[PDB]
Amino acid sequence: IVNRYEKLLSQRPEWHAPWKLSRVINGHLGWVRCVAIDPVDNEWFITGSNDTTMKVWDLATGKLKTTLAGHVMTVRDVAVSDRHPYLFSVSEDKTVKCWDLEKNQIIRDYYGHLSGVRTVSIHPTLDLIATAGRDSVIKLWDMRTRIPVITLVGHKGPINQVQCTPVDPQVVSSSTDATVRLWDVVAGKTMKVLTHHKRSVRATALHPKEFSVASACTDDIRSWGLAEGSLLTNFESEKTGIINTLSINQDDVLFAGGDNGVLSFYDYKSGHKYQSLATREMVGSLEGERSVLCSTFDKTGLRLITGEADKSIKIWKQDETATKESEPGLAWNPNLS
Amino acid sequence: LEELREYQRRKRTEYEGYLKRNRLDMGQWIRYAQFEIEQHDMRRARSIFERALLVDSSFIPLWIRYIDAELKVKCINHARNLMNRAISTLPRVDKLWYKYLIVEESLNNVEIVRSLYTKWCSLEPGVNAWNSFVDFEIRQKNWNGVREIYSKYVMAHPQMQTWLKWVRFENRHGNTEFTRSVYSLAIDTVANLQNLQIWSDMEVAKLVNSFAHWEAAQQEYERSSALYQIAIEKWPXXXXXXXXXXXXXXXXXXXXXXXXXXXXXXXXXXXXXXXXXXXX
Amino acid sequence: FPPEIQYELWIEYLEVATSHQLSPEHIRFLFEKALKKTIFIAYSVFEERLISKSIEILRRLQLWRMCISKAESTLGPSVTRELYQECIQ
Amino acid sequence: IAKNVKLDDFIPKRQSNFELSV
Amino acid sequence: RGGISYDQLAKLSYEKTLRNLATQTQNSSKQDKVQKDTKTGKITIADDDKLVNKLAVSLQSESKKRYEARKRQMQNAKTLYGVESFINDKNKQFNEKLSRES
Repeated sequence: IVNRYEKLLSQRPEWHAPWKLSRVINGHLGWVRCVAIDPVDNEWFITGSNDTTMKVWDLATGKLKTTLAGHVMTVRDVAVSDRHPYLFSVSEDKTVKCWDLEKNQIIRDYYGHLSGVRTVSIHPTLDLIATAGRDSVIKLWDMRTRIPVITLVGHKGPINQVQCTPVDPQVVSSSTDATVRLWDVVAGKTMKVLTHHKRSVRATALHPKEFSVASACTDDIRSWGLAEGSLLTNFESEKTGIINTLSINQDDVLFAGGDNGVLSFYDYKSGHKYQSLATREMVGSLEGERSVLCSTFDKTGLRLITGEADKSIKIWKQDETATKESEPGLAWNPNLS
Repeated sequence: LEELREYQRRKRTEYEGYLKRNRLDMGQWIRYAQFEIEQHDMRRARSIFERALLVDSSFIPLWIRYIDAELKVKCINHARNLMNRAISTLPRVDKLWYKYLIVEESLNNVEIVRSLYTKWCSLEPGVNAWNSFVDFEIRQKNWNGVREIYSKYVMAHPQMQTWLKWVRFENRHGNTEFTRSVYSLAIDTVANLQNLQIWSDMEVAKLVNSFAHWEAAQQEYERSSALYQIAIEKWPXXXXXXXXXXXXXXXXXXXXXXXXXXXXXXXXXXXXXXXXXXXX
Repeated sequence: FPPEIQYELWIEYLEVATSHQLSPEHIRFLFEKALKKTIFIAYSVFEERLISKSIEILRRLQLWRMCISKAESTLGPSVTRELYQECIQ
Repeated sequence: IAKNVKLDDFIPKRQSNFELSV
Repeated sequence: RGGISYDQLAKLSYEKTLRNLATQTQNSSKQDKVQKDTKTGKITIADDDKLVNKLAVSLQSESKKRYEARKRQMQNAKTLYGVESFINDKNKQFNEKLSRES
């Protein structure tokens, strides 16, 4: 078996370029909880906030377009539809509100969560919504009639995150009981349970192509192949915890933001960490306020947007020089257990 | 009996009311599950523990206690079937295995633990776990078994310090050939292991000594000389090597500076003098 | 017998072997093996008759301090004033 | 015990090869 | 110096009970199967009534001992420290935890 681990030095994974800080956008009165980008045109992005607003930022120039009020408590998660001109926002005030983009007003409230709802996922093909929160369940809403059609009972604790996939398991959910469940919605029961995490799973991201899912915990970032549900890879991590956010670029780049401010880029295929950064917090902030609460890659995949606990948005750009002049990353040491 | 009946009833109102409110706080479950035991009713108590496994199954004090109440009254195949559910739920754990192993000791059945350690080794647990399996066969014999134990055991930890316990104990068998057999295999396997593995720590001064002192027990002058040459090959009247070991160590002493290197030049030159004369 | 009984062997072994050959490197190595208090004194007594090297060895408790200072004075006065600064700590 | 868990389950699939096709 | 993880501890206790058991065996020396139904897969294992009673008695006995020793630490714990002011037992107990925090 280790004869293979002798050959496991033959891969030498996939060089990638280093990431650097292009621009910093202030302008939010609270923390920036969540970020979503225009799925079609990469023209602008939306930003949840502690201060209850949402602001639409112009992506090219970083200027501000319009602000969207309408929640009385923080806005935890945000989704913008590929197929619709709709913005779905969700808050800690137990409410899930649609936003018709053409007129920029509220359209449809979705009612019937018990307590705060921290996540929204739009099903790709079905005109459904998936939301979940401290209530420990997922509700699948008919987007047109605002009916909580299907309620997926499951995790024994608050659900942190929710994803949607077109084929089987259509709903991936990750709660604080350290279980990532893969749901069968038509039968309303769990297809497969992934227990390998030690503690609460605070972030999950879907790969734009490969059809797999990444999960995160304190020290551990795993991956999982959907369908079967098998473990695929692991990601090498020294104690980086807490992992708040994962995002996957088209290029097999995997970003993991921390609560220590340390940004950690990986290589999705290998599980190698090819860089680490630390944000420079802000002028008058505290060392406690240096962290990363969200993230995304735009559709091109060359620019990363992460809102941070210092009330700032930072757009992280990939270096054009790069290659192997001096890129070389943390340089591939496969330590053993 | 009403001096009893209303006692049991009033208690079951108070305990459930609290657990009704707090699903968590296992401290109450075990207490209340203990109350129904001391009433000599196993049916209720088993329900309580089973009710309390739903709340949290990762809490081992609950798991352990619910082994006790089964063992104390000696309900065997329950505390037996339970251990099917117990260690298949939390297979990593330490305490759950040993409490299942050590309770199988007092039942005198070594066939069970033989197959227990089969799986518990198949799971590749780690140091302290394996050592209980190798040392258990010291209680038993399995001298043909124990050799195959370390067969798999250094497949789980392909590291040198575990080989040290193989070469240690395989002498204690009282067979020199079986012991020697793997040193030539330590030539073949380790070198093929280590050289093709960049780098898992294998060849250290402590491995070469394991070859060395082996031949001292068999009193071989040549088979030691093979080692030095074979080792020094792959490293990164009879007082000749006394000078060679001293002179190499003298030059081996690092010398940063001018006077430090010139001080060392006095040492190795005297060593060369007393004992490539042009290149020195 | 390791660092206990081995000392009981070793003190006589040193006094004798030094008495015999009286080659630097071999006996130097022998003190090296040996080292793992009086050993320092035998060894130092050997080295003086490289010197500085010995001074470094003594550099490497009150009575010990007193001696080093003596040998350094033997190499000339200047060091001795220097030695005390080391001595205070 | 027996039928519930397997050694492979713990082990990841990709670690051996980085070219596996999902 | 030091704390011990719940693994090593488990091992140590395992060894302790092994020794105790071996002593019961030696002193006992001094004083002197598997069937599975075809209908259901239910397995049955022959048992000696002795050593099972001995087991139950061992567990109960050790529980008694532990409970008692902890109880004695209860007793001494409260009677030793009378220095600072205290309103109730619970206060004194907490402030002894403050002594542990030092």
